[PDB]
Formats: sequence, structure tokens, C-alpha cells
Amino acid sequence: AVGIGAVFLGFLGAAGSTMGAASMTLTVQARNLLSGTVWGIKQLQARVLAVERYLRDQQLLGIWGCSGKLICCTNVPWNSSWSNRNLSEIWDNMTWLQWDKEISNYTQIIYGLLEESQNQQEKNEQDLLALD
Amino acid sequence: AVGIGAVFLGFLGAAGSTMGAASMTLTVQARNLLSGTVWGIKQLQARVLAVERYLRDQQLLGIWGCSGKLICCTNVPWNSSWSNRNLSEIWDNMTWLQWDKEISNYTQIIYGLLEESQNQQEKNEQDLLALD
Amino acid sequence: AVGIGAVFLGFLGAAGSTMGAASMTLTVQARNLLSGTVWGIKQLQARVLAVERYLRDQQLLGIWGCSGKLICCTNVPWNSSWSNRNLSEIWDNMTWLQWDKEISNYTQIIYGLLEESQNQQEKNEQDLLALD
Amino acid sequence: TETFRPGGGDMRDNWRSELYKYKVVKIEPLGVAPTRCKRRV
Amino acid sequence: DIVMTQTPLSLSVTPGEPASISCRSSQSLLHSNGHTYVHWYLQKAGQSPQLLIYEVSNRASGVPDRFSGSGSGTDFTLKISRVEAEDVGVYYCEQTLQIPFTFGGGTKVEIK
Amino acid sequence: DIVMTQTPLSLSVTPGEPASISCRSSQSLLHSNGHTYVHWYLQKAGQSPQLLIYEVSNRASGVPDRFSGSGSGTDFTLKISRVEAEDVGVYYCEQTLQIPFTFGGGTKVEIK
Amino acid sequence: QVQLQESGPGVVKPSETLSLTCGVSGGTISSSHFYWSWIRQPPGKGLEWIGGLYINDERINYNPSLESRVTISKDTSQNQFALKLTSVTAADTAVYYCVREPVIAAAGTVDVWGRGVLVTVSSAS
Amino acid sequence: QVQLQESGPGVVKPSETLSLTCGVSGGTISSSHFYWSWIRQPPGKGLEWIGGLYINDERINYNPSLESRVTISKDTSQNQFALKLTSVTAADTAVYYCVREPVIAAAGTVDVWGRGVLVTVSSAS
Ligand SMILES: *[C@@H]1O[C@H](CO)[C@@H](O[C@@H]2O[C@H](CO)[C@@H](O)[C@H](O)[C@H]2NC(C)=O)[C@H](O)[C@H]1NC(C)=O
Ligand SMILES: *[C@@H]1O[C@H](CO)[C@@H](O[C@@H]2O[C@H](CO)[C@@H](O)[C@H](O)[C@H]2NC(C)=O)[C@H](O)[C@H]1NC(C)=O
Ligand SMILES: *[C@@H]1O[C@H](CO)[C@@H](O)[C@H](O)[C@H]1NC(C)=O
Ligand SMILES: *[C@@H]1O[C@H](CO)[C@@H](O)[C@H](O)[C@H]1NC(C)=O
Ligand SMILES: *[C@@H]1O[C@H](CO)[C@@H](O)[C@H](O)[C@H]1NC(C)=O
Repeated sequence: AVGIGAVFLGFLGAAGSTMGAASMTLTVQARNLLSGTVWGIKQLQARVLAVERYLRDQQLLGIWGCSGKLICCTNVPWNSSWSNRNLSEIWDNMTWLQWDKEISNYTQIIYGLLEESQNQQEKNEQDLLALD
Repeated sequence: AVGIGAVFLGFLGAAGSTMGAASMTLTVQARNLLSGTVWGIKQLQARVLAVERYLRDQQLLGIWGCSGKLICCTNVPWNSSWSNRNLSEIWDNMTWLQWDKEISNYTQIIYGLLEESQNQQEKNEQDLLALD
Repeated sequence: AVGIGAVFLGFLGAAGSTMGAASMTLTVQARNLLSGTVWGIKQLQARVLAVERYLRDQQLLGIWGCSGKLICCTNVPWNSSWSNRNLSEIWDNMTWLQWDKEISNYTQIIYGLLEESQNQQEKNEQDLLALD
Repeated sequence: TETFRPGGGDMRDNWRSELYKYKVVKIEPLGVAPTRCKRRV
Repeated sequence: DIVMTQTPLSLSVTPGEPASISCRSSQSLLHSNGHTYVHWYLQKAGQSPQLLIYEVSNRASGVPDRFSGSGSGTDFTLKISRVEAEDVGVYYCEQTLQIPFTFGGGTKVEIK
Repeated sequence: DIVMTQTPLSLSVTPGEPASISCRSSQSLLHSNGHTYVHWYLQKAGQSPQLLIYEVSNRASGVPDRFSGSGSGTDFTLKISRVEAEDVGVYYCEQTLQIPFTFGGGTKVEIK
Repeated sequence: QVQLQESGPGVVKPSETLSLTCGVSGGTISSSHFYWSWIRQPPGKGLEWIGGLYINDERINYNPSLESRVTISKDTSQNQFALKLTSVTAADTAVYYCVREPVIAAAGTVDVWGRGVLVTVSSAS
Repeated sequence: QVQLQESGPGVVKPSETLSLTCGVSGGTISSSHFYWSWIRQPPGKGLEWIGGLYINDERINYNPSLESRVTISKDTSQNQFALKLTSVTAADTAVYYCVREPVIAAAGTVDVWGRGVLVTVSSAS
């Protein structure tokens, strides 16, 4: 029939698959990220650590150009000193966990580059809107 | 004069009115949704239940096309097996509490339909942007 | 070389500078706003006060036209009964703390004006989309 | 003459010799200022 | 019913001295939307009443600083700073917070 | 003032063996924006100094892997992997984290 | 500019009904975001709100001292604002103000006030 | 390509003032997002920062060992970067580098360095 349990995977379902098939379904890891007298305080400090580290990822996402769009292009070019890999491989050759080792030095340079590339784009949108 | 207390209602003000007059003022139920040694823990588990179930509604809203727009069209058609009602009535005949009984079986089918209709629209926006 | 510690200031760095130089870098005060058996409850009620008053500012921002854009024009005109100052001064004459004293009576009139100017713009976007 | 005399009294006066440099402020973002641009439709 | 009392009964004011007309409600008049719904009106005898001060501590589009609005919850004062010859008339306090709209008893100001 | 000390004084290096020039600050040089503001410069005698390594553990747009930057807070090492004939000169360590900009004492490398 | 003219009998008998019409000149009564109200005032005894109407929801309001006898209707065939008040008494001797009130500044920042018709109840012609 | 030429007296007397000009060729000194600096260096004794200037805010900085006597100005009438240093001593015998530094990679990824003018203080002609 229509509707089967084969290609409709679950949480962390495509965790070994290639990036071109992991970016097909990103919402399944997205929605299970917030919901799911001293052992009540083990409940409190487990809850306010979940809603805190969710908001922290929603803030670093927020101050770039991506409010809730969940996939978004940007303006910074890709300097080959970061990864030096071909484009035609890294969407069907590697997998995401193999990528996260391959780049982990160069984050906080990209995250610093993204904020300035947004705030430069933000006021330049205003200067276009101000003259007209 | 200008500015009267008649049509400027309060919290849950239009709760019996029709949908065409309840969607006139939706912000009044919106803004009173987050703000307003053992009875301090009755304060803590009342606060982190308020900010948690607010973020849960802001996440189900977020992964559809509606970041903070608070009224937004979408792309899924309205199958008449859900409601089978006329359009010309349900904005001036019924009221919202009468609607919530009339549809409550068919949620989590609509909420599942909305995520796939966004993520299909999300990557197709990228494939339009990638070729040019 | 390229990259110096002179013009790359820190938290509250331009707090005495004029508005035309404080709005150059707004992200530095933005990102240090969420992250950074009874003295653990002094940790809990310090954390859930930080994530609560952050969400409160993200909600008053959210129900206007500004989801996460961090600088955004609006539609309400500037009545001169509020400030009565020239435009050509208040981006290079005053500073932000001198501004916050000069306007603090007139907030909650502006914050009430912004919500109605958004919700009127919100449904009018739908009425344009509904006829076509 | 002005005969000064030592006296301890309240224990807070010890800690006012350490916490006189510091005050605690509340960061209050989301300001508002007029300029010449309008949200285009 | 909510009571709007006006103090004083009648004032004989000199041109220039700051005059004050006070009115007190039965409860506070601050609404959640951000406006204080207390108003003030001017009426000449044989003439329809005209609005002076709406959303107090803010002037209207056509009145100068000769009128002023101040106060807090349940206490409202209308202040007439500079008196002209046209300042005479009966003033009214009125609430637009709740239904119904209740008005003041009337405060006559005359010339000396 | 913050002190920039350079070890060693002078090195007589063979062409090919990995050479190391170290410089130590008075405090850590990591800033909140995400860059380590420690730099390295090459100077020939009778020639203006030229930047080699900015934002260490990342090469510039025009230098090969013969130079390298590594280390942590307060400890900075410049590593010269492969020595050429043009590798001789005086190297300088310099901080761009705080004001003022302080430079190293100078590390001369010569030929054998 | 909408000018509001008012009409009615100047001598109203005891124990009968009083009918007052408010002519809407220079505009229509069905114009949106306006509050149409009747306001009475005894001479030198303060203003009193009789009732009101908001056009967009057809919501007629009255004074809780006076809900029982006042019926407010809209006359679209003559562009008029209507008042009907049965069993009129001696306390109803007042001048009747027909007031159109904008609910929002987009509809208007200053409301209009009618000329006012003084209605006194007597049997003397 | 902005080429920076430097000029000044090669023999400076004791207890007088020293004036050095930095000619800006191939460009303007008022070009945005650049840091204009003077850098001294005694021969074989290490580089030393004298002071600097950022163009967009007109912010002149100096060395905290040398704030007292150095005044840095901009000569827009001749497109020059100026240094004035009074009561010049024997420790100021150095070569003066005029350096334009981009603060952002959008303005430039590699700064420029001048040819450098060696200034030694003496009374011998
Ligand atoms: C409760 O029921 C009354 C009765 O129908 C509703 O009144 C109608 O309201 C609409 C919208 O304002 C008008 O167009 C109709 O003409 C009204 N009909 C009558 C008979 O008055 C009313 O809206 C309902 N809701 C509330 C909150 O009172
Ligand atoms: C403190 O006051 C000084 C004195 O005015 C300010 O300096 C001015 O800064 C602007 C912007 O950089 C320049 O355009 C002016 O030429 C400067 N004037 C002078 C006399 O130096 C300074 O900006 C103020 N703020 C800070 C943080 O120092
Ligand atoms: C990250 O840096 C360390 C040393 O700084 C280096 O050993 C490692 O190889 C780097 N990672 C990658 C993927 O090159
Ligand atoms: C929802 O489903 C139940 C049984 O599954 C049914 O009894 C009920 O009528 C349904 N609701 C509506 C509104 O039809
Ligand atoms: C704010 O209002 C108070 C009284 O309501 C007044 O004294 C004060 O001057 C006002 N603030 C400004 C900046 O005018």
C-alpha cells in the first residue's frame, strides 16, 4: 500500500548514511530535541539543562540569517584551507560523523565569520531601505 | 473620544465569539502566555513548566513555514474527510471551542502533514537556488 | 597585520559611544545574554531567571515584525510629542544611556503601538493573498 | 578636640571595605530609536 | 456604580496662576494594552463638549501645554498651567476603561 | 607592561631539520570572537617586516606548510619544518589582542 | 466631514414613548470602525451616557441604569441613528448628543459631537 | 596599490621636535577600514609601536610608554600621515615604518609596510 515503515526511519535513523540522504530527513532529529524531594531536583536540573542548550543552539542560529529555516545558504566563501575536499564527494562519499572530525578545528572561525557576514548584510539592507 | 474600553477586550475576551471576530485580536491571548524552602520548589516547577510548554508550541510552529508570523497560509489541501463543512459558515457560524471538538481526531495527521510539506518546500527552494 | 584588538571591543564595549557607532556592533551584547544542596537552588533560580527574561525579550520582539532580524524598520510614524529632537543629532550627538532617560515615559505606548501595527499588517497580507 | 574611638558593631562594615567598588546593573536590551526607513511591502 | 467625584466645586482663578482640577474614580484605570483610560473634556455653556486630554501625560494634536494630565491609580488631576480668557467653562472627568462610561459632576471656572 | 620573551637567542639550523622558535606572553591570548591574536613576522636585515602566520594553526594566503603555528594560552611556538636558503632572517612574535602592541626581542637564524 | 443633525419632539407627553433621530450628513452611518452613541446631559448637572453601537459587529450597548426601556436601532433607509425610549420621566429632561467615536486612530483621532437637541417633557403645548 | 613613502630630517638636534611625514601614493589616506600607524625599530633591537589611527572614528592611539610627547595628525591637504615628537632623545634612534592595516578582510587580507626612514639624533652635520 501507500505508507510503509521501511523508508520512514526514526531518531538518529540515517546516522551512518551519506549526507545526501541524511539531509533528506532532518526534522526527525529536530523535533525530538526538547520534549523527548531530591530526585525531583534531579528532574529540575535535567529539564533546565535541556531547555537551556536548546535555546543556545537557537540563538547561534538566530543571529545568522537563519531564524527557523533549518537549511539556508549564506554569503561567506569556502576557503579551501578548512577542508580542501572536493564538492562532488562530500554529499555521497562521506558521512556526517566522518565530517565532524574533519572540521572540528575550524569551527569558531566559521561561527565568528557568520555573525559578521549577517550584521554587514543587516545594516546594508537598512541603507538600501533608508535612501528610498 | 478616541480610545474606549468597549471593543478593547482582555484575556480570553472573544472566547465565545465567532472565528471571524476572534482572529481579529489574537495577540491578547499571545502575550499573556509566558509572563502572566519547599514552596520555592512549587515556584520552580511552575515556572519551568510554563517556559517548557511555550517552547514546545514555538517549536511545532517553527518547523512549519511560520517562524513568528502568527497567521500563515500553507500548501496542504483540505481533505473533506477531516471536517466536511462549508467554508462560508465556519468563519461566522461556529466558534473556536465548537471547532476544537469538531477536529480533535484529525490533529497529528495535520501536524504530520505540515512538516513534510515544509521540508519538501525547503530543499526545493535550495534546488532552485543551487542551479542559479 | 590584519586583525587587531583595537576596534574589536568586548561586552558593553561602546557603552559611552554614540548611537551611530554602537549600532555598528550590536551582536557582542547579543550573544553574551544567555550563556555568559541549597546553593544548587541558588544556581537553579539564577538560571531559570536568565532563560525567562531572555524569552520575554524574544517574545516582545517576536510579535512585532522582527523575528530574529535584530535591526528592522516598522510602519508607525514618529510623533514629535515623544522626543521632539532632530534626527541629524541623535545618531552622532547623544549616547544610548542618555537616550534611555529621554524616552522612558513613552515606552508601553510604543510597545502597544507596534503590536497593532503588525497585526493590521498581518491580516492585510492574508487578504491580499486570499483574493489571489 | 574630636576624640575618635574604635568600634566594631555590625559585621557588615567589614565587607563594605571590599564591596565598595562594585555595583550590579541589569542589562536591558531592545531599545528604540527613530530613523528614516520603512518596512516595504 | 463607580463614582466620579470632582474637587473643588468652583474655582475663581487669576490669569497666570496654575490651576488644578482633580477627579477620583472608584478603582485604578490602567489597562494591559498600555494606555491609561482617563480623559478630560471642556464644555462651554450652550456648547457641545470637546475632548482636551486623552492618554494623560500626553497632549493631543491641537492643545498646547496650558493643560496637563498627571496622577496614578484612582487619583487623577487636571492641571491648568496658564489661564486665558477662553479658559472659563465646565470641565468633566470621564473613564473609558470599563462599560458604562461615567462622567464627573462638573467643575465650573469663571472670571474674576 | 606585558613581556614578550623569545627562546632561543640564535639558532644555526641545518636545511631540512625541523626548527622551532618559541615566544611567551604575560597572559592568554584567546578572544571571545573566536580568533587567537598571536602573530609571527619575518624580517630580513635592511628590509621591512612581513607577516607570516596570522590566526595560528591556519596558514596565510601565500605561505606554504614550511611555517606552522601551535600552542595554547601564554605559550606560543613557531615551527619551521623545512629550511631553505631564504629561511634566514630575524623572526618576531607580536600580540594583537590588547593595546599596546608589543613585539619580541628578535630571533636571528643564520646559515652554517 | 460628517455633520450630525438631531431631531425629535421638543414636548413629550408623560407615560408615552420618545423617538429621536440623528441625521448623518456628509457621510454614511455604515462607515467602519466608528462608535455611534447617544449622550444626554441635564443643564448644569453633568453628562450621562445613554447607549452606544459599534458598526463592525452590530453590538448595541446601553447604560446599566437604563437597559430596560432604551432600544437603539440603525435606519439605513434614511441614513439616521435612532433612539426609542418608552415611559419617559422627569429625570430624562436633557440635551441629546449624537456622538460618532473612532475606535482606532486609523479611523480618526478626534471624534465629532452633535449640536444637541434639548428635550423637555411636559403636557403644555 | 597604495605605496607609502616616508620623509623627515636625518639629523635631528637634541631637545628639539622631530617631524616626520608619510606620503600616501596610489591612494588616499581617508580610505575606510584601514589602520594608519607609525612603527619604530632600533637596528637589531626589536620593533616598537609608536601609535596608530583608525580612519572611521578618527581615533588616535599611542604607546603607553610614549603618550606624553607624540601627537599624530592627518594631512588631507597633501595626502600625508604626520608624526610630531618633541624633546627627542637617544633611545629614539630607529627606522620609522608607516603601516596601513586593514581591520577587516573585506578591506584587505595583507597589510602594507613602508620602506622605512632611519632617523638618528646628532648635532653633527
Ligand atoms: C452570542 O449570541 C448573539 C446572538 O446571535 C451574537 O450576536 C450576533 O453577533 C454578530 C456579530 O457581532 C452580529 O452580526 C449579529 O447580528 C448578532 N445577532 C444578534 C441576534 O444579536 C453574539 O455575537 C454571540 N457572542 C457574544 C460574545 O455575545
Ligand atoms: C568621548 O568623548 C570624545 C570627545 O568628543 C569623543 O571623541 C570624538 O569621537 C568621534 C567618533 O570617533 C570623532 O568623530 C570626534 O572627532 C571625536 N572628538 C574628539 C574631540 O576627540 C569620543 O568618541 C567619546 N567616546 C569614547 C568612547 O571615547
Ligand atoms: C586539529 O589541530 C591539531 C593540532 O592543533 C592537529 O593535530 C589535528 O590534525 C587537526 N585536525 C585536523 C582534522 O587536521
Ligand atoms: C473521533 O473518533 C471516535 C472513535 O475513534 C468517534 O467516536 C468520534 O465521533 C470521532 N470524533 C468526531 C468529531 O467525529
Ligand atoms: C516623565 O514624566 C514625569 C511625570 O509624569 C516627568 O516629571 C518627567 O519629566 C517625564 N520625563 C521626561 C524625560 O520628560
